[PDB]
Amino acid sequence: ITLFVLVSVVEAFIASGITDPYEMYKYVHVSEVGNCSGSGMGGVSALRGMFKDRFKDEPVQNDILQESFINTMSAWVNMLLISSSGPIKTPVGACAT
Amino acid sequence: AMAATATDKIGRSVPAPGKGILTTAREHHSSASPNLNMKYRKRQLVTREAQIKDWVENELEALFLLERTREIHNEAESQLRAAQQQWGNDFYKRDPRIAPLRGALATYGLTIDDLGVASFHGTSTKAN
Amino acid sequence: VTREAQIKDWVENELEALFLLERTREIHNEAESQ
Amino acid sequence: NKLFVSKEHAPYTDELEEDVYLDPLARVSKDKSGSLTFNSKNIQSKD
Repeated sequence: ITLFVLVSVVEAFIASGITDPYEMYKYVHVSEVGNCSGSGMGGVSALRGMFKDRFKDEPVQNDILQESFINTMSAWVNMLLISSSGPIKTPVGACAT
Repeated sequence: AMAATATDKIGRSVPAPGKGILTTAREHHSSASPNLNMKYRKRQLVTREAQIKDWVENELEALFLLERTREIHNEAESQLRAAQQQWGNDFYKRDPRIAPLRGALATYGLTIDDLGVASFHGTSTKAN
Repeated sequence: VTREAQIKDWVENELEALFLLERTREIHNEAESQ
Repeated sequence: NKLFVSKEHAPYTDELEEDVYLDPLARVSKDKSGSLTFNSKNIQSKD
């Protein structure tokens, strides 16, 4: 799911004509770029990894737990593209997310 | 008085704690702005309130009648609350020389030294 | 328009009452705030 | 195949990080490298 989020974020910035997200910091402070997107269930594949694959003793990465969190997609977006210190509020609203 | 959230920066460790929440204390110090004195803000508030009552009486003279008195007094209240907000609630929101933390404390005449207790997340981990 | 007129009146009174750079900055900023 | 390009570094260095966080008027400028970064001359400055 994080790959879908990363590609969509990059393409949405391109659709806004912003090819380098750091260009936003020529107008605003780093604390003024927020991320308020979320999911209904998050990384369900990592949930499978920790709830079934670990039960069957199959190789699962030791930090699979963090990849399941619904705010981990926003964390990865910020850690790979945005690098802002602005608000982060991850909603969980099922189909109205 | 305040409630804020912040992300940190580019990186590769998801569970790593960061300093991004430090931005609640951001404050430009290149160069005592009157804004940080409640006496001046209260003075401005009285002035605006006087102007508001003048507007109210003019509009009452210009002014079914029940509905409209309701409306005019309501706009008067709308203007008084806006003035109150500007001069007492978010006077520092537009000032880059006042940090959000300082301004949240100053809304009630408190300084930074009046923050006596810090509740720490204190998770008993070496980095946190 | 009426409130904008009152705002400019406040601005000119406060400019008359009004380091100088800092303060002009401040007054125009309060004007904008209003 | 380079629509997504990951950032290796933040726009500030680790020595300049807290200064950027504590200066609301701090902004990036084009840098030599040609990328957008924060410069110490533009942090907590009167300009």
